[PDB]
Amino acid sequence: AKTRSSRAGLQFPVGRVHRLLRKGNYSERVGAGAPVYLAAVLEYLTAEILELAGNAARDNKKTRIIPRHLQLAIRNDEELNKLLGRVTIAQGGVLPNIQAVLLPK
Amino acid sequence: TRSSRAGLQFPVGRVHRLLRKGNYSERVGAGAPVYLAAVLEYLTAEILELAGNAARDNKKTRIIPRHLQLAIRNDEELNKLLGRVTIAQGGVLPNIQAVLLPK
Amino acid sequence: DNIQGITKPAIRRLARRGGVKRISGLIYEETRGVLKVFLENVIRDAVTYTEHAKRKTVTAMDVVYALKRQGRTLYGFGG
Amino acid sequence: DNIQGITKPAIRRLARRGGVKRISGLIYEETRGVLKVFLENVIRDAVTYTEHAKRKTVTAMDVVYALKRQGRTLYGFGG
Amino acid sequence: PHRYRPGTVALREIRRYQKSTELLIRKLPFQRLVREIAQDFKTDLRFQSSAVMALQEACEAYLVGLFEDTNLCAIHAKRVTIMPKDIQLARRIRGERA
Amino acid sequence: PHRYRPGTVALREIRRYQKSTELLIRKLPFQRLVREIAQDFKTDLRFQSSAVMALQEACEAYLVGLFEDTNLCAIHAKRVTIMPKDIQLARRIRGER
Amino acid sequence: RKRSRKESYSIYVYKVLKQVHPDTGISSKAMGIMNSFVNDIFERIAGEASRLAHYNKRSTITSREIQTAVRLLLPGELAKHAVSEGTKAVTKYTSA
Amino acid sequence: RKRSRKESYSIYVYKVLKQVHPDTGISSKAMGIMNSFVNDIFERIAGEASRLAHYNKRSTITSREIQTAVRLLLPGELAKHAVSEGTKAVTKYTSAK
DNA sequence: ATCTTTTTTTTTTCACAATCCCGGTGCCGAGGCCGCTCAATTGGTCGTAGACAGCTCTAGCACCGCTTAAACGCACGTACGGAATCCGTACGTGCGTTTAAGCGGTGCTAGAGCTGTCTACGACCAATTGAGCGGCCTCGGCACCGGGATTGTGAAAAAAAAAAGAT
DNA sequence: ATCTTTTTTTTTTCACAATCCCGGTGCCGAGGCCGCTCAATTGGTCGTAGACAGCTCTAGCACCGCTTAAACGCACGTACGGATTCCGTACGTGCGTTTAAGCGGTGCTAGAGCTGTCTACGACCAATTGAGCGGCCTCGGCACCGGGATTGTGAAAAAAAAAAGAT
Ligand SMILES: [Mn+2]
Ligand SMILES: [Mn+2]
Ligand SMILES: [Mn+2]
Ligand SMILES: [Mn+2]
Ligand SMILES: [Mn+2]
Ligand SMILES: [Mn+2]
Ligand SMILES: [Mn+2]
Ligand SMILES: [Mn+2]
Ligand SMILES: [Mn+2]
Ligand SMILES: [Mn+2]
Ligand SMILES: [Mn+2]
Ligand SMILES: [Mn+2]
Ligand SMILES: [Mn+2]
Ligand SMILES: [Mn+2]
Ligand SMILES: [Mn+2]
Ligand SMILES: [Mn+2]
Ligand SMILES: [Mn+2]
Ligand SMILES: [Mn+2]
Ligand SMILES: [Mn+2]
Repeated sequence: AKTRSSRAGLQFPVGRVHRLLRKGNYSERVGAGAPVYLAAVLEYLTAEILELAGNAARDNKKTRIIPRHLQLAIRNDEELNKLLGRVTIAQGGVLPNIQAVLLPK
Repeated sequence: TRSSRAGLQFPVGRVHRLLRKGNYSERVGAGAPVYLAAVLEYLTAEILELAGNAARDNKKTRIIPRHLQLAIRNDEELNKLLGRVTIAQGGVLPNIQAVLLPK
Repeated sequence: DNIQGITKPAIRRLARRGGVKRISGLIYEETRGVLKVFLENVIRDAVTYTEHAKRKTVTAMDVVYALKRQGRTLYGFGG
Repeated sequence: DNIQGITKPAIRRLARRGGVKRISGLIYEETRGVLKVFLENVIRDAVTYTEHAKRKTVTAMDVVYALKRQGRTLYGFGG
Repeated sequence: PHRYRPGTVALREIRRYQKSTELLIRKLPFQRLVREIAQDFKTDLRFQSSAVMALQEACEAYLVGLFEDTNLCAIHAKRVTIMPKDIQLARRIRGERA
Repeated sequence: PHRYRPGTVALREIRRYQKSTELLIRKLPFQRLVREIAQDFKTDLRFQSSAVMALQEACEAYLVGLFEDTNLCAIHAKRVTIMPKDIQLARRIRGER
Repeated sequence: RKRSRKESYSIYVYKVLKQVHPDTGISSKAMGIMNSFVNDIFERIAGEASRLAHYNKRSTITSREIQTAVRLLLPGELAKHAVSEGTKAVTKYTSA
Repeated sequence: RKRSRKESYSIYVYKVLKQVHPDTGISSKAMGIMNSFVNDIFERIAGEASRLAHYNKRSTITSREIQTAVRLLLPGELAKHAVSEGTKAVTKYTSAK
């Protein structure tokens, strides 16, 4: 295991994350665990959303994830929706929601 | 001192420290602190100007949080700058909705 | 039981500062529920800042920092 | 007078996606007014970025950095 | 005897409380509520006196500020009396409720 | 020959547009507006085509979102019809004014 | 010529994707969003951790700050899982 | 007893107060708000400037970045004056080297 | 206490308008292969951030007992909210006519974006000095209060107008 | 249509609330001075960030002709919002009794916060190399379309059950 990603068991790039944390003026010095921890968090969140969007993509009879599927996946998960509360997803559209009083009687 | 060189009351040296200290950038220009101290001095003055007028209306020589609140919220541009800011001991502007008054 | 320490007349007074004339009798519980959510979201984060600093005393700055996160910046407590 | 190009039916469509069933005739001019204020606010900052970059072309990242300033972050155009 | 018509004293209180800046919730019941809620997150905690006051200034600001928006929702429905549904609308639109 | 009742096609249109994700404003009308406004902030500007779509995505998102809020105000008034005062209430509570 | 290098997260997002859905694809715009999503949360967590240090008079962002940040920044269960996923990766890396 | 040093902007807020209003003071609470105000905007400007540099791939924050920050951050008329007191203060400084 | 009429309810027949779901088909962007290159990896120096230990004393906290003002529980009745009804037109639906967005194709250069040179500027360190700190003190601004000045509120009574009834 | 009588709405005239405000009085924090010290300043060295000049070619702009969907404007009438009445009780007001906040008090110490030691950790560096990039190419996923399967309205009316008018 020459790479740090293999040493940490991650698909995300620990070294790049370590670079970004030094070239962003967050602090003087960056700890050796920080870019491992962070990469893992980012990898975790990434997977979770791709899980749900890929599910959305099967319900719509598709091989490919498109912005709509990400939007459906986020705006239906209660926690993902909160994390991305001030977040516009281009080409996402909106969840189907008609108010009760507007339906005929 | 660098303050008197620019013509300011606000500390130019202090602001230049706080700019490097605060991990805002690798390096900080010579002008930056002077410009920033000056902008800080101005907004302080603008608040104290209108707070001071508030204090005279309430028949007070000394400014208190309320006079700052009243000053800020009655001004249009300060209210927008401090739109998510809670001024402790400030209170609110007196304002009753018309529909609640007896006809 | 503590939550009932935020009494009907206190809640009335607040709504008077809000400029409210008449108050439905169900309000006072709904207010308590809302105040409870607010304090829970603020205090959690405040305590999180206290946890990290390795203390057993929640400071003014811990509260001020937590309010700034939530977008409710507070002037006059060391902010 | 390009603001009229935001046409009554276009505004209708936007309201439909927003779950609106019945639209007053005053809404359309009202909506135009609102849009214009949003675009002004966003464009003002984008341009402020563009000018600082010593450019004569507004990029998408000029807009994206402006939108994030308004608290209205946008995904799919960089950033 | 003497009796004001209902609404006249209510209005007097509005003028009185918007004029002043003092905290309207009794301080000690607030503090015990703060420490109760704090025990859920971490046990055996302490609190600076000012740290409690900072919370109280921020709760009451929030709540007054909330009631302002709540009232407008009642008024919007041709009513003079605030109701839970009004608070709910106000929070919904703020982005606190979903 | 045949005629639907008021509110049926509207309901049908709501269903139609909550499925789709396409922009509902016509692109050119929008782009002229964008340049016009930007011109009055600064002259001789050029726009990346993706910066114009950025704006448009952000505006439509914004307005859709606003209309949602505008509707809940109208229903709060025991009405089905949105009126300027529902937009003004929504934007007051949002802290836009 | 030969266009300048534009860095991304796409190759990793592709890897993570096939781990979860080994047959599922993803369009340009979807990947452009995923790229903005990661970059966003990067700047969020990194930013809170930067402040945490500044608040405590520290000159070092360690996994401890990253951890605290994630708790402040992520809601309930989502924070809870990332925290164990984070700590698990530091544990494994430090040993090896 | 023995000390405990904590820095504030209190002495300069007095100096500015005696300029605009010679014959009126200020309570400690009010001062502690002003103290919070100066610090609040400091971070707000500096932060906006910090991101300016980053976006434009520059290492140095100069007075130019502070100026752009101030235009993005302050509202219309409050900005114009802030730019002018700034630009003026820098000009007197560099000509008294 | 009965039969026939009119109106309300609540299904179902039935075109049929609009849409949903089906394979068929052709365009092109997802995604894989390659090989070149720059950012990540590797091992060595070196300095200081921060953990850990040890001491100082601040500020949080605990039990205590009066003195009120605030909370509470209750009686009473009015003004407010909501249900019920009624009328006019504003806004939805549909059609025929008009308008220009979208398309894709072509032609031109502004200016984005990248390179290389060179130096003015800012990081860095050592020495210096007075601006800003806490500690101490004191005294005038303002909170509190009592006893008139004055400013509205609500209630009968009086006045006017509007409906009501009678020659 | 006209005249007096009776019921409803409008307007002053009065008694008393609650609230200003005004001049006295004491109390503590605003603000001033004071002396030490630590952060700002001055003077000097070194290297590199970025202003500037020169070159490249991306893509932002203009323009024109054709197709056709979308915008426009007008007719028409249904159901929606608003105006009106109207009734019940959930509200606000104002008693009197109950309660725990507030205050000033002394006592005890957890733990905040500062200091001084030192070594594990991360910056900085050159040299080493393979992960990640653009460039290149293609073919399977899906946008688009026509056709027939399915839906959902709607009015109609046809039927069925209730209320009302009538012998
Ligand atoms: Mn198919
Ligand atoms: Mn290869
Ligand atoms: Mn140290
Ligand atoms: Mn009882
Ligand atoms: Mn009413
Ligand atoms: Mn084209
Ligand atoms: Mn050129
Ligand atoms: Mn150029
Ligand atoms: Mn220099
Ligand atoms: Mn001092
Ligand atoms: Mn008195
Ligand atoms: Mn007086
Ligand atoms: Mn001195
Ligand atoms: Mn360079
Ligand atoms: Mn109705
Ligand atoms: Mn006490
Ligand atoms: Mn090491
Ligand atoms: Mn590539
Ligand atoms: Mn077809």
